[PDB]
Formats: sequence, structure tokens, C-alpha cells
Amino acid sequence: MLILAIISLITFVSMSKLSDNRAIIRLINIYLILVLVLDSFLYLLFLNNQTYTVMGELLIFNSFTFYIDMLIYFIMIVISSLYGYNLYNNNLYKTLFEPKKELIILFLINILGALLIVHSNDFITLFVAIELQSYSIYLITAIYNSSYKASKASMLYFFMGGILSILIAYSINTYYSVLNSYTLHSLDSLIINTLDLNLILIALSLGLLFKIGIAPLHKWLISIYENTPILITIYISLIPKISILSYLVLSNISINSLVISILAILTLLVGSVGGLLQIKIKRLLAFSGLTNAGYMMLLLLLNNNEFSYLYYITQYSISHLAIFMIIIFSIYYINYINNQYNPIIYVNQLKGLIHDNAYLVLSMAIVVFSFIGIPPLLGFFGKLNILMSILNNGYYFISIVLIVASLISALYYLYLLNVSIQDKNNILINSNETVSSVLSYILSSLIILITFGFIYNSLIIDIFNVYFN
Amino acid sequence: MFIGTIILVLSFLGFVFNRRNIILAFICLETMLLGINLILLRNSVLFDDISGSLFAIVIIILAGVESAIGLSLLVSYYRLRGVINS
Amino acid sequence: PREAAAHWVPFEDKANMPDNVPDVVEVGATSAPLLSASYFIGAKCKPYNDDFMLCREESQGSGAIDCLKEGRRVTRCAVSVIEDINKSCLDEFRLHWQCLEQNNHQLSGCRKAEALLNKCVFTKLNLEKKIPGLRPDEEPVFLKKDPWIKPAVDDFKSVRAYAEAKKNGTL
Amino acid sequence: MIINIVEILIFLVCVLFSVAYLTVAERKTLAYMQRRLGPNFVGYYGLLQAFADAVKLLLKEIVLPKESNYIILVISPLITLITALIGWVVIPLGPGITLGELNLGILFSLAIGSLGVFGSLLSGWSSNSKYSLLGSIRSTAQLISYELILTSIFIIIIMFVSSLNITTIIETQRVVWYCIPLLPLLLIFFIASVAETARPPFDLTESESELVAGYFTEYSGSPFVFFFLAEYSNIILISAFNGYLLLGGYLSFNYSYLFNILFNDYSYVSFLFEGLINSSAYAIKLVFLMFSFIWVRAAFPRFTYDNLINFCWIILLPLLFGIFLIIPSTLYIFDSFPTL
Amino acid sequence: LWARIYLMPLLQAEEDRQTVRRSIAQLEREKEIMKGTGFDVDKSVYNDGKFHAPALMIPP
Amino acid sequence: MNTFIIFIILIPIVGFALLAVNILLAVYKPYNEKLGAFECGLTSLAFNAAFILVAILFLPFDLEISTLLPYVMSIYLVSNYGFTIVLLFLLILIIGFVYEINTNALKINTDSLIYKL
Amino acid sequence: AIPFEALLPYGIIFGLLTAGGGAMQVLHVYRNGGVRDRFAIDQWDSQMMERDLRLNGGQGRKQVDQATAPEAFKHNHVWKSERPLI
Amino acid sequence: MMYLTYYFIEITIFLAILCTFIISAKNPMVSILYMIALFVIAAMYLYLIGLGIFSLLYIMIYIGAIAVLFLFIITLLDNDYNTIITQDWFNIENTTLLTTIGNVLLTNNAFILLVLAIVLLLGIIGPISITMKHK
Ligand SMILES: CCCCC/C=C/C/C=C\CCCCCCCC(=O)O[C@H](COC(=O)CCCCCCCCCCCCCCC)COP(=O)([O-])OCC[N+](C)(C)C
Repeated sequence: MLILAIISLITFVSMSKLSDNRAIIRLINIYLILVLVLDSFLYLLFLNNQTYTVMGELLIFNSFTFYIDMLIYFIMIVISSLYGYNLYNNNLYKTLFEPKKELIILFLINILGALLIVHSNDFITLFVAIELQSYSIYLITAIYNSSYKASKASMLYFFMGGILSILIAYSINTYYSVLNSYTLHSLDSLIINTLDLNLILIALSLGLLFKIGIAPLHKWLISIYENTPILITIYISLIPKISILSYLVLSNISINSLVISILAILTLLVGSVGGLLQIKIKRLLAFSGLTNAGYMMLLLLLNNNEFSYLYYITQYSISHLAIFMIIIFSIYYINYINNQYNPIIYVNQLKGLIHDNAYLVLSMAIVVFSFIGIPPLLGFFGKLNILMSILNNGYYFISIVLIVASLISALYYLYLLNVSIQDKNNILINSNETVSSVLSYILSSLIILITFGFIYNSLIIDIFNVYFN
Repeated sequence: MFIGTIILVLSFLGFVFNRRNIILAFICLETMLLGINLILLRNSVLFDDISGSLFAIVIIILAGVESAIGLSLLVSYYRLRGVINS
Repeated sequence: PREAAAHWVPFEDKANMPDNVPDVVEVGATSAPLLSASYFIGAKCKPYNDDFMLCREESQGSGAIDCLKEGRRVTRCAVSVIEDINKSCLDEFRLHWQCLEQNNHQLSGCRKAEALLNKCVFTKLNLEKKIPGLRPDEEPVFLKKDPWIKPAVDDFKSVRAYAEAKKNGTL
Repeated sequence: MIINIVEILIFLVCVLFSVAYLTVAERKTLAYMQRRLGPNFVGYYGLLQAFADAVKLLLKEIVLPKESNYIILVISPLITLITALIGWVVIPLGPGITLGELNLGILFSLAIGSLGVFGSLLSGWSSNSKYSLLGSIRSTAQLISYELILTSIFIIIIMFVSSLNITTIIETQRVVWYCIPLLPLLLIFFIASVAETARPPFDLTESESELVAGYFTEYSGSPFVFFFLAEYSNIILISAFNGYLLLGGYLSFNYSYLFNILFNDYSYVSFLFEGLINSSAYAIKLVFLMFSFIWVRAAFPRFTYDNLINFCWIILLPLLFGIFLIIPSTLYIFDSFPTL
Repeated sequence: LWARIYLMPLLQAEEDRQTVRRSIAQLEREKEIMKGTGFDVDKSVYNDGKFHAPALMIPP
Repeated sequence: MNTFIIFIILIPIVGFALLAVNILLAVYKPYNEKLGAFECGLTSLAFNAAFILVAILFLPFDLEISTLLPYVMSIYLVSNYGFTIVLLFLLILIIGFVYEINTNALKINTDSLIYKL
Repeated sequence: AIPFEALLPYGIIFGLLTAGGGAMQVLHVYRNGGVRDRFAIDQWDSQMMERDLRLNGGQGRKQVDQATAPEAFKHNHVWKSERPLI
Repeated sequence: MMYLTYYFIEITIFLAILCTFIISAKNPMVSILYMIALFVIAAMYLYLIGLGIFSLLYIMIYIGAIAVLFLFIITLLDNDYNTIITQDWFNIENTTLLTTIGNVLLTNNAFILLVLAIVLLLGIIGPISITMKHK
């Protein structure tokens, strides 16, 4: 469906005027919803963990990739709604959030790149999908060319992504030179015992992981996330993380790797410690993303990581979307718009939000306490599954470090709630304006999922036991 | 393996220790891709295998589109500032 | 196998066959005579060629050393048929392969000499030239009259001989 | 070794003198289309005119302007001339009769052609005269845009042959010249070869009336000789590409009957007579093409930059993609995919 | 193509004969050089019993 | 040492020889007024997007055209299968070409007079 | 009328190319030893020509049609010793 | 004469080291011209290892298009043993590197080809999206 959407959309966006952008985006939003609901029944193919190799052994289809695919569609639906609908109908918000003409096509193509990364069974397909996603994401960074910071960001991103892509291509070709093969499926226990592939496979893993910004190469990505338009940051900080991490989890090429162990430790420490002194909202959220990417990196050191990883990535996607949407909503109550790409920038600008919108702060509290991992919110069960996995496999020191990093990051998670439940002198008296029904309903759905997902935990594990065993 | 490796490493060091210009940066990217491809093609020949050359062709095409997009990004960056002081 | 690359030297081995291996004669014809005689060689030696290839397959990797015997058989059959051509149809055989030498070895440029050679070989050796795999509807190109594709210069000697044969009635 | 040397000298002398006399032929033909005479005074019937201009320019001082990169200004014409002449190594005057018998002959032609925009791209940077810069940017744009059309027609022709050996492409045309089934493609190759060569009407690159002279405003002496020589050599070479892609190269008619009448066996006389026939056919095709370049120069006013860019990218390129779709479709319909 | 197929068996057969001769010959040459030393020249580097023509000569 | 390589070597030698003849025979008298750049006889930078855009879009279209070389060299071997694949490839590229046309990518006082009586 | 002075340079070019091609035909035939050239030759043809050289004593493209090969054919076999592609 | 073709590989390697003059060039142009020189050296090396068709494709694309774009833009903006080469006759077709690449790319990997079509589609849409100001 995705290819058909891309083709049609190119035709229409060519033949439509600049005023039709939001209507087009609503059209695609509904189309993706329709695909998600009508084609969901293809799950049935994956009963008993049945795996399918497709396209001449280039693509691999199993329950895991089907789930990642559905999750990516859900994320795309939510993200496209933010562009397809106005928060408010005033002039200010027409200036604040207007979709570019080609933005939707870039979004769909980057989604296609991500899905091809997930399904990749062969290194040529992996490299082509990586380059497709990398190019589309460069352009998404750069499409808002009136922003000085966005253009500077796109250029830095181009160069860092190019270097990491060259590292990846080098790793692929060294694997070819040693094994005369482009598939990991050719690998076996005998082959891993016989030959020392550790260097090559770790170089490939590192080349992929530095593209989502794990320490000690974080800062360039945090700067890019800071300097992009806020509705762009909601996307570019999420989809590449999902695709790359899912590919690495599915491939399992760094089991018990000492280098990945040390880098995951370092990423946890830097993500937790470095986010403490932050005063800008989006830099705080980017360091949050770094710490959570560390939590997921830990899962690359062990076999049978499917359940913990899927649960964690789903709850993280929901929490991330929700926190960005809350920051977006809280824009209507700020008294100073900093600029047209990033209306709110400093955490202190939320001060006293509870007096303007009590339930917005309720939602904020719920999402923050999910991030900290307070039961019975989803975040707690995500961390619980991760701890179960790593302790089952004897990563004791890493478990201690994970404890410590969650503690430390709770400080700058609660910074947001702290300033949000403080008091502001000028308190909204009244307003005729209504927030858009659709986005408020979506934000509410995310909040209710985070709050009451745990009631379905046992049902989920029962389903999982029949589709992934 | 020798010419490609040295082009890769020298272009990488040119990229990293660039403190002269951004064009040097573009060029180091392109030449790195060159060296990768030369290593690949020598291996293809030594194995009498077509997969190496197929991936070489794909690299060629992707380096083309990457150059196109990168130069477009540079132009859009220039449009706002009028000058590249590197 | 790939052709040689940047710098290569050709080197010659001066050892003899190991004496356990039965000796065999080698085919002495070159590219043009061989291409001229190929269809007759195939028609005569098909069972021996097939047996040689089946041995090479079944050996599953040691083909060179396990398939020497029927290789000797193949070479002997080839030499026999070439000798028969040299004894019975020499002049037409020379017409055909010199014509091929002139026309970049394209059989399309030597149809006139090929007709004479084919008639001579059929009558004096009972070998027929035939193209495998065509349905009855499809017509062998070497039997086709008025082809789209013709040689630049019809070979002089072949044209003269063909007209002579048309007079004699042999063709 | 000796034979190789003699062949190269013969071929090189023929090519260089043919380029030299193409200039005189242009002046004379334009002259007679303009009711005048053109050069008829320097040498008998003006046959030494080109060598007169040559000698003069080789005796002319070289001027290197103050703000110029003198190395680049002197070497850019040199590289464009070298590539323009290197392009000739694969052109056959008979079956296998060429200096370079490459199985990748077509790919060699296209590559050495793509090395042809560097003179224009570099001279503007070297001259630093502003007129040269404007001319250089506009030329680089025009040349690459029309190189696309030329490459696309190359591909369409290889759809019929499935070979990158030039002699094979010529040999396949004994059945019919490819300019018969693809007459519209032949028109486009002319319109594009005119543009790719930067000739009138598409002379925007070095048009005297919009920009004095052109990218060469600053080129005196031998550098001017090099640009001049490269331009006319490229005219002849792209007429050669046209000849063997579409006009059947060195094929004229079936002279088998005639040779069987004249001769009774192979001889150096008959090989020479065949060589002369093939070469005469190919050279008469070249002559008609060069005459057509001169004719079009005589007949039409220039385009503007916007006009020619619009042409190439909105009228020609869509038609060529349409043909990309319709040629393999016709092969598939009639089961005539060509073998290797 | 059919002509080439009909020629392929004999040309191959000749080439196999040359292969066996030159492989054996090199075996005896190397064995003769290695006389007086505790090294087995006949032992293949491969684990299968299959005949393996040498690659990789010594430069001449 | 075949004719190919000798001819390739010979051409630059001829170019250099003509250049050296010019350097040896021509006078050489530079002076400030002669060294000035010529602009119609007397001494004396924003551009449009389509200038950038022609050049930049040349590269994808060139790659598209040159991606058909493997096809035309293997048309018979790929039969009616490869045929269909290359049609799909061509149509996908044609879509981008349509986008280019409709966005008018390479292309570079009518009010009435009203008196308030 | 037909302006012959305008056609003289065309005639010069035509005669030049015609004579050059005729002389090239004669030189190619003389180099080949009385037969036309071989064009569009694949790997099979190159190997056949090498075998021909082994058979006819190194006399270029000379052909022999004797059924049985001389004795020296069994010993003048050539493998190629190719330098390491570093 | 024989040492020439023998050390030809080592000469391209040395000239490549030397040309990678790209980093030390005073003028970025000059740096781009030296990049072109490096690409010609690469084409030379490719022919030597047996991949001449790649030499010609590199000349066609990287010099013919990528170097042309580079220059356009910047004018506008301010192991001692020897291998045995053996013959065999199992190949009756005239199949070369280009034909085999076409074969595998259009049949065994048609998917890679169509995904490359999407990538080139991106290489068209993107530059238009960011270098052109609509309306
Ligand atoms: C009418 C069609 C509508 C279906 C649209 C689905 C859209 C997905 C969008 C976002 C993912 C959001 C949550 C996914 C739920 C997992 C389903 C499953 O059970 O996960 C299992 C695998 O467990 C796992 O690994 C762990 C999953 C981690 C979930 C973390 C959140 C838990 C709390 C969510 C509570 C659910 C809310 C219900 C409120 C009444 C896959 O199940 P399956 O592959 O057999 O497909 C299901 C059959 N299906 C296609 C018809 C729907």
C-alpha cells in the first residue's frame, strides 16, 4: 500500500495548490488508518512463529517484523494528524504549524525506508534501505529552509550520516571479502566458532548504532534535535531509532559483546548525567531518548529478546508521542512565542501550567511517571521485562548501572512536572477558543493507553506465546 | 585492497582534520566511496563472483543520488547566508 | 574461469604423460576446419560426448582424472570423422573453411560452400547436419532460401563451384 | 610495430586534414548560400586558407590576463582538444577497420564525449572576464542537458543490437538502416547534435551578439587554435556517431555481384577496392551531415537560454521516455528480443 | 551455439589431459625438491579426496 | 603496444608540440594595459534557482538513463520477465518526471483604473 | 549552376577519408596475412586463436586441417602465470 | 617493458596517494580538478584488474556528471605468489560483466532495481522541494 500511496501522492502534490496541503495530509491519514484496520488480518500468516523469505531471499517476514510494521503505521498516523489538523484557528497557529508541500511524500518515503530496514534479509537490501531512509531524513531536516538552525542542522546531519554510512558500507564489504556472501543467514554456530567475525560484526553494529546517536557520539544528534522545527523533531527522533534498533535485535550479531557492553554503560551514564543541567525542553527530551536507547541497546547482548524489546519499544513510542503532544498543547498558554519553528524552548516557560489547564498537567504527570517507571504504568513493565532478560543472562553490573541511571534521569524528568505544578501570576480567566477535537482525542487515547495498558499484560503474553514460539 | 584502502583512509583524515573548507569535506566523502568500491571490486574479481560487482553498481548509483541531495542541501544552506566561511 | 589480468607470463610444462595413462592422438584441425566439421562431429560422436559429460558430472569434482578414458574415446571419434572428411570430401571442406576464414567465421557467409560440403558428406559418409530443438514449424536457417542476412562478398571460388555443381546436377 | 605506426599516421593525418578543410568548406558553402564566394584567394581556389589561419595563430603572442589562472587557461583548451581527438580511435571505416576494436566501443564514445564539458566549465573560471563566466555557466547547463538526449538515443539503438561493439552495430544494419524504422529519432539526434556541438541556431554558448565572442573572449594564439580545432573535430565526430548509429556506417549497397564480375579470387586489388567502397560510403554520409550543419547555420536565428532548456527538458525528454516505453514493447509483441 | 556445443567435449577432453599432466608433473617436481626433508608432498590441503589442480604457482 | 594505446599517447604529444611551437616562435611583451581583462574596451552575484536545478537534476536523470545499459545488454536473456521489470522501473521514474513538469521546476500591471468620483 | 569551388573542400575531405580507409584496409589485410580481420571476438574466440597458434607453429592466423596433431602440440601447452592483484 | 606492466598496479597506487594534493590545495577548484585526476587514476586501476567496462562507467558517471556538478556549484557559490590462469570451454555464450549484471539485477534482484527507482525518485523530488520556493 505504501508504494501505491507514494506514487499517487507524488502525482497529486504535483497537481495541487499550496492551500490543499492539509486536506491531502488528512486524506493520507485516513488511508493509512484504513490499511491498518483492513489488512491487519495478515497476522494469521505468522501462527507458530512461521518465518517467510520473500523477493528471492532479500526480505524476511515473521511476526516480529509484522508487529514493527504495524507500530510504524500507528506512529505515522499520529504524526500526520499533527500536520493535517490545526490546533487553533487563529493567525498565530497558521504561522506556527503549516505543512510544506512535499513534506508528506518525504514522510512516506522515509517510512518505506524504515520498513525495508526492518525486513532486510540481505546486506544489499540493508544498505539500500539505510541510504533511502538517510536521504529522506536529510531532506525532512532541510525542508524548512527559512530556519537558519534547520539548514545548519540538515548539513551537519548530512555529513555525520554520510560518514556513518561509509563505515557501514565498509563493514558490509569486509564481511563479503571474508565470506563471499551478503547474508547473515549463511552464518551458523560452527562458522562463528571457526572464524573471528567479531571485529566486522561489531563495526557494522557500531555504524548502525552511531546513527541513532549512542554515546560517545551523541551530541551532534542532540544538536540536530534541538535545532529542528518541533513537529519535525517529533518524527526524526523516533522512526530511525525504531528501524535500526529493530534490525539489530532481529539480527543478533553482538551477543555478549564486550564493546557493546561498555558502550551501553557509557550511553546510560551520559544520557542520565548529561540531561541534568539542561534548560531547553527539546534537549531534555533528546537526552531522555538517549537514555532509553541505552535501555534498548542492552537487549542486543542476549538471545530471546523479542518480548522485552517489543513491549519496550511500543510503550516508549507511545510515551514519546504523548510527551511531545503535551509540549505542543502547552503552547496555547505561553505568553511569549520564541519563533515560528520552535514556539516554546525553555522548561521554565511551562511554569504554572496547572493553573491554566489542570488535566494537561495530569496527562503530563502520567507520562512523566511512566518514563520514571512507576507501576502500574507501562514504563514500569517495560523496565521490568528488560531487567528480567538481562538478569536471566548474567549482566549483573549492567543491571546495577541501569538502576542508577533510572534514578538519575528521574531528576530531569520531574523537573518538567515540578515547574508545571508551580504557580503563575496571570491565570487564564476565559477563552472562546476550543482545542481541535481530533488531536485532543488522540492525546487522550495515548494517555489512557499508558495508564490502563497493564490490565492486558497477561492477555498480551498469551498471544505472544503463540505467535513468537 | 591497497589503493582503495589508502584512498579511504587519506580521505577520512582529510575530512576529519579539515579546517580549510567544506568542499574538501564533500570530496572526502566521494573519495571514501571510491576506495570502498575499489576494494569491493578487487574482491569480486578474485572470487569470480557477481555479487560484489552488483553491490558496486548499487554504490555508484547511490553515491550519485547522495551527491545530488548533498549539493542541494548546501545550496539551500547558502541561500540564507550568502557566503560559506567554513 | 576469468582471463588473465595486469601482468602474466605464459609458461610451458616439459614433463610427459605418466606412463600408466594410455596415449591418444590429438585433433590437429584449427578453428576454421573445426567449425566447418562441427555438425558432422556432433552427429557421429554424440553418444561418446554424452558419456564423457555424464562421467564428468558423476565424478563430482575429480572429473579430470576419473574421466580420461572416454575422453580418449571422444578425441578418437573426432579424429576418425575428420580423417573421413579428409579422405572423401577434401576440396569442398577446404572451400568451406577458407570461406569461413574470410567471413569472420560466420556460417551465414558461407552457405554456398556449405551446401556442397553437406551434400558430399551426406553421400559419402552418411552424416546429416541438423539443428536440435526446432519444432517442425520452425525452419533451419541454413536451409532457408532468400535470407535477410547475406555476406558482403559472395566468395569467388564458392560461387564458381556452386554454379558448376548446378550445371552438373550434383546440387 | 612499423605497421601500427603507419596506420596511426595515415589515420591521424586524414582526420586532422579533414578538420582543417571542414572550416574552408563551411566558409565556402555559407558564402554560396549568401550569393558570395568565400575564400578563393589564399592558395588555388582558396585551398590553403586553413593552413594560413593556422600558421598565423601559431605566430600570435599568448596573453595571460592579470586575474587569470594561467595554467588552467592554457590547459583547458588542451584537454578539450585531446578528448575530441581521442574520440576518433573507435570509428571504423570498414569491418574491424579501426585503430581501436573495443567490445565496449559505444561506452568509450559516450565516456569520452562526457569528458567534453570541461573546456566550457573551466575557461570561464580561467578567463575571469565576466562575459566568459556567463557564457561558461550557460554552456555547461546546455551541454549536459543535451548530452542526456544523445545518451538516450544511444540506448534506444542498443535496444536493437544488444552489443557495444561499433562494428557489430554497423553490421546489423545490412538488413536496413536504423534511420528507416526510427526516422523521428534521427531528426532528434540532429537537433541534439547541433545543440551538443554548440552550433547555430543553438550557439547561445559563444554567441557574439548576446555576449561579445564567448568563453573564448580571452583566447589568443594556440589556445584559440585548440578550441577551434576541438569544435570542428567534435562536429565531425558527432556526425560519425550519427552515421554508425543511424545511417548504417560504412554500408552502401550489396556489391557482391559486381565483385564477382570484376574479380575471380582474393587479391590486394580487390581488398583495396572493397576498402575504398566502404570508406567512400561512410565519408559521403559524413559529408552530408557536415553540409547539414552548415545549412542549418545558414538558415536559422539563435535560441535563447530559456528556450533551449525548455526544449530539451519539456519537449524532447518526454518523447524519449515515451520511446523507451514503446521500443521494447514492440520487440515483446513480435518476439524479437535481439540475441547477444 | 550448436556448433560450439558439438566442439566442446573434445576441446575439454584435451584440456583435462593437459591438466592431469601438469598437476602430476608439478607434484613430482615438488616431491623431488622436498626429498631429504620430513614433509609429505602428496598430502592435499583439502579434506575431500577430490583431485585439485594447483593454483598459486611460485613466480618463475 | 597496439594502435589504440599508441594513438592515445600520440594525441597529447601533438597538443604539447603545437603549444611549444607557439611559445618558441611568438613574441611575448606583457604590459599592464594589455593584461587587463577585456570588457567592451574599458575597466569595470545572485542567480536563479533553475540554474542550480538543471545541473542538480541532471545527475538523477543521467543515472536513470545509464541504469538501462545492463538491460539493453541482457534483453534476450531476461526475456518477457526482465521486460516487465524494466517497464515498472521506467514508469516509476516517469512519475518523478511528471512531478518535475507540473511543478514548473526549470522555468524562470493589469489592474483596472478606478476613480473615486 | 552547381558551384564546384564550394564542392572542392568537400571533395578533398571525401578523398582523404576514402583513401585513408582504403589504405587501412590494405594494412589490416597485410597484417592478417591475406584474410580479413576478426571482429567482435569473445573469450571462446581468443582461446580458439591461441590453440591455433599452438597448432600452426606460431604463424598468426594460418589454418591447418590435418586430422592428427603434430607431436609438439602435446608439449607446447601454456598456462598463464598472473601476478598477485594487490 | 615487462617491468612496466608488472609495476603498473603499484604506479596507480602511488599516483593515488599523491593525488589524495586534494587535501592540501590552496584553491577548492584546484582541489576538484585533482579529484578528477584521482578518478582517472581509479579508471586506470580498474582496467588493470580486468574491469575496464567499470573504467568506462566511472568515466561516464563520476567524471561526466558528479565532477561536472561539483564544478557547476562551486562556480556559482562564494601475497607474493602468482595465480594460475587456466582455460576451459564450458562457456559457449558471449556473456560479459555487463550482461551478467543486467541478468541478475533484472531477474534475481528486480526488487533492488525497483527500490533504486524509488531512490532516484527521491533524488528528483528532494532537490526540487528544498531549492524551489513554491507560489
Ligand atoms: C481491527 C484491527 C485493529 C488493529 C490495529 C492495531 C494497531 C497497532 C497500533 C499500535 C500498537 C499499539 C498497541 C498494540 C497492542 C498489542 C497487540 C498484541 O497482541 O501484540 C502481540 C505481540 O505481543 C508483544 O509482542 C508485546 C506488545 C507490546 C504492547 C505494549 C502495550 C500494552 C498495552 C496495550 C493495551 C491494548 C489496548 C486495548 C484497549 C481496549 C501481537 O499480536 P498479533 O501479531 O497476533 O496481531 C494482533 C491481531 N490484530 C492484528 C488483529 C490486532
